[PDB]
Amino acid sequence: MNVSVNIKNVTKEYRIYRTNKERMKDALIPKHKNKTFFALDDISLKAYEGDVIGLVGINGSGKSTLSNIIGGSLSPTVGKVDRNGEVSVIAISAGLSGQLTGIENIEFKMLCMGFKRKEIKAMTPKIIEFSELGEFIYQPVKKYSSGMRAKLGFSINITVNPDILVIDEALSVGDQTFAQKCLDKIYEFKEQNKTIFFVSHNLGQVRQFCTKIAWIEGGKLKDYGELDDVLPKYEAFLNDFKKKSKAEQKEFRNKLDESRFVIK
Amino acid sequence: MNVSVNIKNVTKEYRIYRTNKERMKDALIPKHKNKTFFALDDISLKAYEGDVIGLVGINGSGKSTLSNIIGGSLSPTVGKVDRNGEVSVIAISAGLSGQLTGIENIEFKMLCMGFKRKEIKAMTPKIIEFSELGEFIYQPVKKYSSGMRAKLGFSINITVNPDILVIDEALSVGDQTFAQKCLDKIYEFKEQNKTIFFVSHNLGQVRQFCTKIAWIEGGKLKDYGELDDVLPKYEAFLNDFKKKSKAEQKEFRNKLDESRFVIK
Amino acid sequence: MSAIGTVFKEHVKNFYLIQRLAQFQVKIINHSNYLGVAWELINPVMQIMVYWMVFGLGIRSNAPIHGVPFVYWLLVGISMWFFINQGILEGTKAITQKFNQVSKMNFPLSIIPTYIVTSRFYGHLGLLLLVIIACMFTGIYPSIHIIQLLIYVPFCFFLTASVTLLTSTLGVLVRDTQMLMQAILRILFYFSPILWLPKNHGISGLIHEMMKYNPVYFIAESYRAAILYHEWYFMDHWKLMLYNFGIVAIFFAIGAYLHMKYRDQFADFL
Amino acid sequence: MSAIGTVFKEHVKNFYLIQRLAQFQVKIINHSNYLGVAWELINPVMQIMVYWMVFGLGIRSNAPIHGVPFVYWLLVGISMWFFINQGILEGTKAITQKFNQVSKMNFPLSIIPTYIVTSRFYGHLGLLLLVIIACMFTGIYPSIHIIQLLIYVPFCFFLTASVTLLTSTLGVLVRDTQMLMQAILRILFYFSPILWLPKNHGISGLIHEMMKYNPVYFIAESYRAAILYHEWYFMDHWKLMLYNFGIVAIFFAIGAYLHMKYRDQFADFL
Ligand SMILES: CCCCCCCCCCC(CCCCCCCCCC)(CO[C@@H]1O[C@H](CO)[C@@H](O[C@H]2O[C@H](CO)[C@@H](O)[C@H](O)[C@H]2O)[C@H](O)[C@H]1O)CO[C@@H]1O[C@H](CO)[C@@H](O[C@H]2O[C@H](CO)[C@@H](O)[C@H](O)[C@H]2O)[C@H](O)[C@H]1O
Ligand SMILES: CCCCCCCCCCC(CCCCCCCCCC)(CO[C@@H]1O[C@H](CO)[C@@H](O[C@H]2O[C@H](CO)[C@@H](O)[C@H](O)[C@H]2O)[C@H](O)[C@H]1O)CO[C@@H]1O[C@H](CO)[C@@H](O[C@H]2O[C@H](CO)[C@@H](O)[C@H](O)[C@H]2O)[C@H](O)[C@H]1O
Ligand SMILES: CCCCCCCCCCC(CCCCCCCCCC)(CO[C@@H]1O[C@H](CO)[C@@H](O[C@H]2O[C@H](CO)[C@@H](O)[C@H](O)[C@H]2O)[C@H](O)[C@H]1O)CO[C@@H]1O[C@H](CO)[C@@H](O[C@H]2O[C@H](CO)[C@@H](O)[C@H](O)[C@H]2O)[C@H](O)[C@H]1O
Ligand SMILES: Nc1ncnc2c1ncn2[C@@H]1O[C@H](COP(=O)(O)OP(=O)(O)OP(O)(O)=S)[C@@H](O)[C@H]1O
Ligand SMILES: Nc1ncnc2c1ncn2[C@@H]1O[C@H](COP(=O)(O)OP(=O)(O)OP(O)(O)=S)[C@@H](O)[C@H]1O
Ligand SMILES: [Mg+2]
Ligand SMILES: [Mg+2]
Repeated sequence: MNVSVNIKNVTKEYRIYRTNKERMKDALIPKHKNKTFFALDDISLKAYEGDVIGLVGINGSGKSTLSNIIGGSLSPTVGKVDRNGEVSVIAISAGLSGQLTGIENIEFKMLCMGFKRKEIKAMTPKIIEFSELGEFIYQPVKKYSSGMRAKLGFSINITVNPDILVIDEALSVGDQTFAQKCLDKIYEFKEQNKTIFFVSHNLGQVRQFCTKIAWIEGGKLKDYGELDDVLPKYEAFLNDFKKKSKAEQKEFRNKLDESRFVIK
Repeated sequence: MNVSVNIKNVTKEYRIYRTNKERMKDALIPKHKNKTFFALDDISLKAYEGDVIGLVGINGSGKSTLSNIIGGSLSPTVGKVDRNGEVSVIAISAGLSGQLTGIENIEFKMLCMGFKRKEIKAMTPKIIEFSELGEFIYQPVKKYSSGMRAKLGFSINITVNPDILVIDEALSVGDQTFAQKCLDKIYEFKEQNKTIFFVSHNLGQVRQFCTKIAWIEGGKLKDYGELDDVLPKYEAFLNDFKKKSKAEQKEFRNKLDESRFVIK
Repeated sequence: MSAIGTVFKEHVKNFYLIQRLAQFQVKIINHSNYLGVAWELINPVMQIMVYWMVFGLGIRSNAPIHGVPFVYWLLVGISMWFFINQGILEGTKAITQKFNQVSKMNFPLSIIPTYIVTSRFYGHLGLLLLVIIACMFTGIYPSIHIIQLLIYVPFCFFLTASVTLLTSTLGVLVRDTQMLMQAILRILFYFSPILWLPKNHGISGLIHEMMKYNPVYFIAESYRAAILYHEWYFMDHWKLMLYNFGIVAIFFAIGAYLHMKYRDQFADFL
Repeated sequence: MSAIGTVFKEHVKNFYLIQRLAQFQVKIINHSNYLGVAWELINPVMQIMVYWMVFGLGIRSNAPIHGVPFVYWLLVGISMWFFINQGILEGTKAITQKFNQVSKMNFPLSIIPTYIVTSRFYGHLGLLLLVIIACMFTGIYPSIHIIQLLIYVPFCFFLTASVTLLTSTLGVLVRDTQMLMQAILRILFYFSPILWLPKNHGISGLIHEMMKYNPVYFIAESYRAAILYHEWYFMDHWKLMLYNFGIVAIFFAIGAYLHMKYRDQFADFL
């Protein structure tokens, strides 16, 4: 009943250049007209506490732009985001250095997330136990496999305790023997009534995890509502798209991209 | 009936150090004894023409090491790989530069794969048409979304014509509307009777794509044979692993890692 | 005025964070070396040997300066240079290559060039300790005048940090700014008292008078007076110290305002 | 002997590939600049102004050398330096940051430091053209002696490429080697005829005689004789040219052997 995230009329615009001469004229002339791309265009949705919201849409729709705007990394060109509570983003690799050993990466990434010295010293061993790396935790991260690096990054990233959580493209990580622990940890995050924003193309995890769907189409919020109301319509759009010809799909893509570009 | 890839007794060993003092003693002393890790241990399998071989196993098994040894990037410590034919690896991002525009990346990546000037000028437009990037093909790659970068990298990477193909972790790329074209292109690669090595954890794509399974467990070839013979046993191992306790799983991991480490 | 208090408070509750991230950066840039983090000591010493072979033997034939042999005179003067040059060079681009790894975390963004500077300040402190120990081997022993280093070494750190705080924000807004620093640092190097004194060579009314506006002139002269000459440097050069403090305050003020104005938009310029 | 033929053949069937990858590298390192790829021209010119302010006005008060004013004398001498320094610095680490992007492709691995060197050779050619045009504005016009540049500029490119081919392989095997290059290049810079001539200043029997073993001395002197002095440089300095050709051949031979021995194992050292 209490609003945790309030997005009001958020627009993200990017100036589009082909040469350095165009970039320099836009910088130096106060009323220069240039091509502008709308990554987002007047997004208005409000999130309550305990809402698990899935961000669906085709490639280049603007869901990572909206997720970065919610997470605070990116500023809106226009509009405001009001967040009641702390925001954490689960991105496994942002603090991981190949040069540092796995034990060193846990402290460096944890320091960069804002944990204190006593907290890092307290919860390093269960991060080591969760990662299941064994003897390679004293080895440099550039010597890891991709699944080992993903497991270590997820084990560091899962220890946050925010009010608003943002997850991008991965509920789970690793092989089949490791994914269930990740699902249990994410479901434990869901169990303590936190606002979770999920950005993925895996519609099975979206259906089994989320409670609300925000459909983004061409920089705009196409639909927002309950999962059983909005997700069948996105699935119907997805099956309707494959039954068109190549000319019809190109016409749809061109009509989508026509409104997103403007000279101003 | 003709052997395309012949792997005979391939072993990959890595020296393991904790301090710089140990690394310096190993470098400077002719008979220094040190901890050695077996990434691979006496691998012997031979591939015929038209074989589609799936490399399965848990994280850190050594399947990327075997795939890089087959692809020529990594040298065996012991043993020999004999390849009849050219080898190409589908890794989408290896030549992609954020600073370069998508049109510039296609030429730079294609030059680095070894294509000639007339070939690059000939097949640039169908790469642009396959990528479906639209107006963003003249924009820098650092301004792309992750799906757009993946689509461009796949569109450049799919144009090779080898005798032996190595695919790592991705048959498809992009959203649901783009994955079917990737599946059609990979199946077209399968249709011209090429030896394909597939490394993935997605067992559905492995079952629907591969004809032979190479199971790697702890740096060793656990089983090699037909898909219907070997893949149910790997699936049985996978379901047997989740029904153990945490102590039993730790004991299995420790027993696996005990044989892989040796002082020599 | 709120920008000054904001940057100051983000620097004072994150002192341990700055030190630990600087130690991690030192370990990161020296990871594949066989000698490890000793190269932060070895490479300035080799450059010192090159500069003494050129500017000591080739120019003045290793003649003493002010009753001190030239090797120790140059050794005290060049000790802070490598830190200043490396900190200004690396921390101008610090937000350019370090913003994206801390963008999604709640991080104090103004301390990134400060820990990049502190990663070179560690090697500066080690080199200064070796320089004092090497000066002990001739007959120049630490007197009571060496406690001025407790003022002068933090001043060198704060000058480098303020210049770096301004130039990191300017580098994100205009990348061309990082290209300017190569010529700017050579201007700061050669127009200084570190390799020569233009009193026994040429014109003092123009070359030596304009060298006073360089902060490097004060830092090299102050270390030499603290370590070699055994004099209180602030009795005769208090106006120069006040000018240098004003330069540091102006750099900190302009850098703190620019960072607070563009910090939300950094993803846009990157 | 097979290593020489292998590296030579990989360089001669990939000439267009080297040129196009060098152009792409030039566009990559100058992408976020407002001025674009003009900084490869602008930054050496600013450094030239700094070096003329210091070593021309401060040292010799802009006195002419050999009937030529000092600005054009320094301008012809320092033209190849920035290319040599930048190519040796960047291409020592070229396989360290460029092997992984071409490891899974069938690529000629010996041309990676060569295109890294050629990316600086483009700016060297532009700077040399501007230097000749600037020398036209005084009264020094191109005579028949300027066709020696067709020998001397490729010699500078081949020296940089051979040294870079050796030092790139050594940098992958020992990372410490890249740390050595900072002192080595300052030795090559200051012990040369680019900023000064030790004939009217100090000792010629030791300083000037040992400067002949530097390849930089031949390259600066040869460009000056081709451009400024209007003389055939190989009539009086053929032994120095033979010594420099032997140095280039020795560097190419040792670099080509080491690269062929470790190229399969590069993933191990990286
Ligand atoms: C050798 C090379 C030579 C060429 C160099 C030319 C470069 C000049 C660049 C100018 C620059 C650098 C600061 C200058 C240096 C610091 C000065 C002190 C230095 C002393 C040592 C200053 O731009 C500043 O931008 C501020 C914006 O808040 C603005 O504030 C006030 O402005 C108005 C009232 O004037 C008032 O309306 C506003 O509300 C105020 O807030 C400042 O007045 C303005 O100076 C940055 O330009 C900025 O770039 C931004 C992102 O690309 C861009 O925003 C984006 O918006 C969309 C995305 O979100 C999207 O559409 C575009 O991506 C882009 O539009 C800004 O529009 C642009 O301006
Ligand atoms: C300031 C810092 C000071 C400290 C610096 C100390 C650094 C010294 C390092 C020594 C070094 C650099 C070359 C030296 C520079 C070039 C010289 C010329 C320079 C002139 C300008 C030369 O090592 C060379 O290795 C060759 C290996 O083929 C070897 O060849 C012959 O050797 C035998 C007959 O002698 C004969 O048995 C062999 O068959 C021959 O082929 C050469 O004789 C040997 O010199 C490299 O060390 C190598 O590193 C390799 C990968 O880490 C390592 O292989 C790995 O194998 C497994 C993985 O696959 C795994 O187990 C390990 O990962 C590692 O074991 C090698 O074992 C090691 O040796
Ligand atoms: C890779 C290493 C190689 C190095 C390359 C070689 C280059 C070296 C340059 C040398 C230099 C640079 C000064 C440094 C400036 C620093 C500030 C710059 C700052 C700008 C940011 C140092 O020369 C110095 O300057 C004075 C010049 O003599 C001299 O001063 C004295 O003057 C008082 C009388 O006037 C005297 O009574 C008193 O004792 C001092 O006060 C100093 O003692 C002398 O050391 C310039 O001096 C040049 O060199 C010679 C010096 O001898 C000189 O030649 C000749 O001099 C005598 C006939 O005239 C003859 O007897 C010499 O035999 C012969 O040599 C040149 O004509 C001169 O132009
Ligand atoms: N800095 C930028 N400048 C210009 N366009 C940008 C920039 N960053 C992103 N875009 C464009 O913004 C659009 C949407 O961005 P994203 O949010 O990353 O896409 P997306 O909806 O997440 O789609 P995905 O990641 O492939 S599922 C795309 O067309 C991008 O090319
Ligand atoms: N340079 C290296 N030095 C030491 N160990 C290494 C090195 N490269 C890889 N390894 C180890 O070799 C083992 C197997 O490597 P990989 O082939 O990448 O693993 P993997 O079988 O592909 O498992 P994945 O990628 O998580 S499904 C792992 O334990 C790695 O840590
Ligand atoms: Mg892998
Ligand atoms: Mg995305």
